[PDB]
Amino acid sequence: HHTSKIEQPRWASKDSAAGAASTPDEKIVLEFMDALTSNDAAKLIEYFAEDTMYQNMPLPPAYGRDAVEQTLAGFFTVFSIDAVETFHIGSSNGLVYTERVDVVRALPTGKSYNVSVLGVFQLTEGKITGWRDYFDLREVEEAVDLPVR
Amino acid sequence: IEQPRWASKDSAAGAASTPDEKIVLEFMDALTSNDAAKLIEYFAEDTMYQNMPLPPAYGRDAVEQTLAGFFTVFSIDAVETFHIGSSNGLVYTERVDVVRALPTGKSYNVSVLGVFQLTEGKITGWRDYFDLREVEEAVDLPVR
Ligand SMILES: O[C@H]1CCCC[C@@H]1O
Repeated sequence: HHTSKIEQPRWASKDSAAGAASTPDEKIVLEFMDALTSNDAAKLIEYFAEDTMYQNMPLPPAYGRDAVEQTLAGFFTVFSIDAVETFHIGSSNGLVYTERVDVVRALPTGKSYNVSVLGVFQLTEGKITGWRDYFDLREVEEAVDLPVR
Repeated sequence: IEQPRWASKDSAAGAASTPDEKIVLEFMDALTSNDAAKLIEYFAEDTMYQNMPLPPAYGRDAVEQTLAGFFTVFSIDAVETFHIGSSNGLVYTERVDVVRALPTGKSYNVSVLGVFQLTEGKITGWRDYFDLREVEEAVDLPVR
């Protein structure tokens, strides 16, 4: 499958280091973003602590590493993440933030959508203890013609 | 507004530690004014605003218009910021905003993650990410 390059939005920061990972935890998060296109829940779960959580905010949360892996495995049964572009990354107080676009493709329909997402990651000892992504679900569902909620 | 299960127990996570973060938290406090003319004073001439499920506004005049339009329909009754952080001139806030639709009188606690770009203590960009359909269904108002 061919995926077109994600363009830079108008509001992308004039600060050239805004998209640069400047700490070990930020670097882990950008590596994790790169790994998303693997569509491989077993690969991704290795980034997570045992005590952890994951939530796409328009949907119910998953608590615990097993449940997070199961949620991811379920997601990748239906969707492919074809590309991730992280415009901005920052962090304070043990939380890392990423402003991104993820290209999501619904396997049942063949249709894709570039999702605008702002995500937050909590890390302890270099492991993810929480990951929440904020975006509008209805836009995605309408674009890929697949109800998710 | 309840503390989410995933919210940091360390109160420092929600406290401003930089001048830009302090400004953003002052701005969050000011939102309950529901007053676009007051709020626009926080913005640079070169700026933008977008609730991500809706169209963006570019330039200070357009941002003021969009804010004014918003406050004709909604009141912001409270803003609670659980987490705040920043790097490279961008501030991030994980919050719950309590919004009330004036036409229906119904309220909803919206989970929002927002980003603010600042230059010289003024806002050059503000984007809030959340699910709009949830708000619409809770306050009985077809916003989009
Ligand atoms: O940001 C999320 C939005 C929903 C599908 C996966 C994407 O990465």
